[PDB]
Amino acid sequence: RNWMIFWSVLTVSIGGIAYDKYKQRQILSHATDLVKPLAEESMEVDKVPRKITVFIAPPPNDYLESSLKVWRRYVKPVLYYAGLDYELVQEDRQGIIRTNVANRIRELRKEILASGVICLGRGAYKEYIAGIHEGLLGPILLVIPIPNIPRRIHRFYQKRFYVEDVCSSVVNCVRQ
Amino acid sequence: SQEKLDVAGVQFDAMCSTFNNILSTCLEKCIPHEGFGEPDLTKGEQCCIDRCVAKMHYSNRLIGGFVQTRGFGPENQLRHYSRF
Amino acid sequence: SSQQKIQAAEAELDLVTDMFNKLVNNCYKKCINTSYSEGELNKNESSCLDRCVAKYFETNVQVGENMQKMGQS
Amino acid sequence: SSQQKIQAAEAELDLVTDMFNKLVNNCYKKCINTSYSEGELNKNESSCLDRCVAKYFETNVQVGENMQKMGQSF
Amino acid sequence: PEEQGERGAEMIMNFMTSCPGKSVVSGVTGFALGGVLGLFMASKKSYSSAKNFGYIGMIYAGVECVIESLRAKNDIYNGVTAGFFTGAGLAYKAGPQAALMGGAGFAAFSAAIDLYMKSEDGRPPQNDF
Amino acid sequence: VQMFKPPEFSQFKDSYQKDYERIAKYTLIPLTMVPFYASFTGGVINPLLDASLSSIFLIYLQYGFTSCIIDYIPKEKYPRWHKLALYCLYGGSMLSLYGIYELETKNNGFVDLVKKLWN
Amino acid sequence: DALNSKEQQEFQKVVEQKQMKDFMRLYSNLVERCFTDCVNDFTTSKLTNKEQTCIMKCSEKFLKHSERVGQRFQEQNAAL
Amino acid sequence: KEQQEFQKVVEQKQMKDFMRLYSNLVERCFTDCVNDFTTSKLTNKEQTCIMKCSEKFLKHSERVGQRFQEQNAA
Amino acid sequence: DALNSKEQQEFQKVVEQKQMKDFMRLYSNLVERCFTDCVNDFTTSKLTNKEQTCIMKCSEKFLKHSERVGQRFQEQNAAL
Amino acid sequence: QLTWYLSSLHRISLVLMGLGFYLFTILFGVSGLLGLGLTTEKVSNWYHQKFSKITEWSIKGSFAYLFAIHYGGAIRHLIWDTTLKGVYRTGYALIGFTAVLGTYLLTL
Repeated sequence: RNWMIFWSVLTVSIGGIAYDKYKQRQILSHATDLVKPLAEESMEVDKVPRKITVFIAPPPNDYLESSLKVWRRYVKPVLYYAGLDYELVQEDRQGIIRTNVANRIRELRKEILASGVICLGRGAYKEYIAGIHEGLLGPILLVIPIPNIPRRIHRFYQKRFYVEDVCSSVVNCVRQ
Repeated sequence: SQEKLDVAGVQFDAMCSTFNNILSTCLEKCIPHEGFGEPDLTKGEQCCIDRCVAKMHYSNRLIGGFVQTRGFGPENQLRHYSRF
Repeated sequence: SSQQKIQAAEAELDLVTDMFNKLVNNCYKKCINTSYSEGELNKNESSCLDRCVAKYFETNVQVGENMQKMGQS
Repeated sequence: SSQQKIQAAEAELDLVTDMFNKLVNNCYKKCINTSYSEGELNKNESSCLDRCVAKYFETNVQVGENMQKMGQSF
Repeated sequence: PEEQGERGAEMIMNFMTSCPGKSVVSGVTGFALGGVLGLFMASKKSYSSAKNFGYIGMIYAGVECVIESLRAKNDIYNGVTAGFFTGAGLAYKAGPQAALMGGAGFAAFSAAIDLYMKSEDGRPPQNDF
Repeated sequence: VQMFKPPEFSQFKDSYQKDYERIAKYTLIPLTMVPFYASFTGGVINPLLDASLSSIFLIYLQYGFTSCIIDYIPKEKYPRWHKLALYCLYGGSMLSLYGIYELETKNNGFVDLVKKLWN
Repeated sequence: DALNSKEQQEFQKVVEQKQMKDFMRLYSNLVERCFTDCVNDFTTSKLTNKEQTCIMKCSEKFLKHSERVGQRFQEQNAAL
Repeated sequence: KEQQEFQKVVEQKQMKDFMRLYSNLVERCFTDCVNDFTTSKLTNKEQTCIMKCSEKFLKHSERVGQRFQEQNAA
Repeated sequence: DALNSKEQQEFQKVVEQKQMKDFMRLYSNLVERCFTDCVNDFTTSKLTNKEQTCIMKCSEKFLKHSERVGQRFQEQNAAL
Repeated sequence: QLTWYLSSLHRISLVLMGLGFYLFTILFGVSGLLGLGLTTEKVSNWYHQKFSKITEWSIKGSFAYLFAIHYGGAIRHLIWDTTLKGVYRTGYALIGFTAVLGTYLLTL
């Protein structure tokens, strides 16, 4: 019974892992559902496609690679299909997203006085709305997916609802 | 002497075209198109490049001997140059 | 002289020209499909070409730096 | 002028030369079996080469008409 | 005056590269690593462990460098025969079936090591997803 | 009255030389038909088969030479030349492995050498 | 490269000559491309209408492709 | 009048195209049947294959030149 | 070729000119080969780390291959 | 007895084919550590030039007859898979198979 229950708990753990990764692969069917509006004629020289700026902030006190994982593996096929020429503004310190968008608005204001957006993370959306309120008021579409010790394993097993949430939000952003 | 100079020039061009053909063909044949494990090419690629340039230089000598037997030249092959 | 300057400019011109020819051929081979289904330039390929010319220019710059690391040109 | 007429006389042979070279290469790609068994072409290959050069000239005139169609005359 | 010097430089490049060097450098490397592991083994024992690991390293790198000088290639199916003949030539002194099983186990181990070191330089894919 | 054995050779006592010699024989029997089959139809043969055939031939010949040298020059009696001739067998085996490797790459194979000597 | 300001005009003349020579080269390369890509059948001496349409699709796709890559080339070489 | 330097550049282009044709011949006839590089010297089979390829490409080039001439004259 | 004299000095300069042309052609073919092999990820618009390691390895392996074929071509033309 | 005959023939065929194989291999072995450069073409040319026809035919007949003794080694493997009527049958089949195989190898 020892080896029996050993291989039993081993095969139910590996079965849960394979079921989660199989469901993550299954959401690529709805990625293919987003490949269906891709096949549209762009013009030769004039049309440069719709740019979706994406602001990247790391999770607090750990590295950027977790937010880059949730960026790449889930969001980047969706923006690579349907031909949306994105751009990535990532930070390692704090405030770089904010000063980037504020310097963009400030440069637009300085140039005019010379004569969608998907930010990942609660910190990135905080710094982005601070950069908006600094650029518009100060001197000279939004989509918020949320990246995240046995709680890590509980999140790692309850993963299909999370990738369903992220993929459904970003297909709502692309299709609409 | 200009005539001996560009005779040597077209002879060096005939050497250079053959050398570039050997280089491109032994590049294509056994340097792997998939991936490179390291710079400073390994033992197998060194041995294959040696055997490729040996086979290729002998084949160039054999074909350059054979097309003179079969009379291949610019006058016998390039028929389209006779219009001009 | 004028003829020397014209030939020195013409070398740059046809260098850029053969770079453009190899660029067109490679970025046609890369993701523009050979199975011609519809007579359009697709929305996927219109960004493929942007990223392909950008990556080819970064490739030419990187190899031009790696030649100049060693003692050559 | 002299450079104009020599450029036209150069182009009128450069076109036919490159057409001959691409004709030889593509018709050797399409028809000739890579497994060599004899040094002479078969009766199938000798006909498919004639069909190859005929289809090549048809592709040339169709591509000329299509580039005159949507491309401007300049 | 310099002909013998440049010939000696070329000969030491050939002896360090073209498989005589491949055989003996990994042999003394396995000998030193077996002498290192003999500290844990004794905790004649260290000598036998150093002899065994020097044998393993020398015959693996020698059979690899002689298969790769053959066959004109640089791919896998190399290590699965190099480690196979290494396991055979090492556990040859006891049993034909034991030599076959030792060669098969060492071939699977060398194949796993080469699949770990090789599945990072394979090909940059069409998507980093 | 008996079906005794295949005629046994002077196998080394501690080593498993009999079983490995049997293995080399039984895998050398069908492998020699392959140059005979591929040479009857045409001139086609490929290396890494001539190399493996000559290497298995070398291992089998080394086993045969060790069996005849143990059969004829004893270990208990006259052992001074015996170790030297065993070392000359191993030196000949190593020089012949290098000859096989130089015959596969810089030349066209041992079976090609046999055919050019028969022609 | 950098030369006299009076000699820019003959420079533009030889630029025009290089442009028309490269245009004829592009024409021949397009003929080679959709001879290679779309004419695999060799039973007749005339073109099938399916292979006709393809030579239509190759001509339009490669010429729009070449103009898009030429525009991106001018865009990328504007920086460097 | 200007046709002597024109025929000089025709002869130069002829020599360059002849060298390019010879190099393409050697490239195709090598690359088709030398696909095993274990040995360092050509076998009998690959040497007969290379001679067959060069003969086939020579008469194929002559056939293509003849059909190209008759469809350029028309 | 065989007859060398006081006139070979200009011949070596012409050989240097042709070697510069051939190295430019070889560099263009090097860029084409290293782009064709493993620069095949087209999601982003800049070279990732794997493609940078690819381009370094392909460039150095190509130059080692070129010098190997050059010296072996010299050793094969010397024997004859 | 037949067993002494076949064992002695196996031994002499093994040792003579061993000298032939070892000599033809180490002829190319000693050419590689040195700078001798002995091809198959050079050795075959020297062997066809310095040797006459009848000595070449005797060498070929000897080697082709003794290779059938090692296919008799395959026959003694066939008895090794499992009586006087057995071993005399294997000896007679050995000598008949040896004769017809030597004829077939001389025809090549």
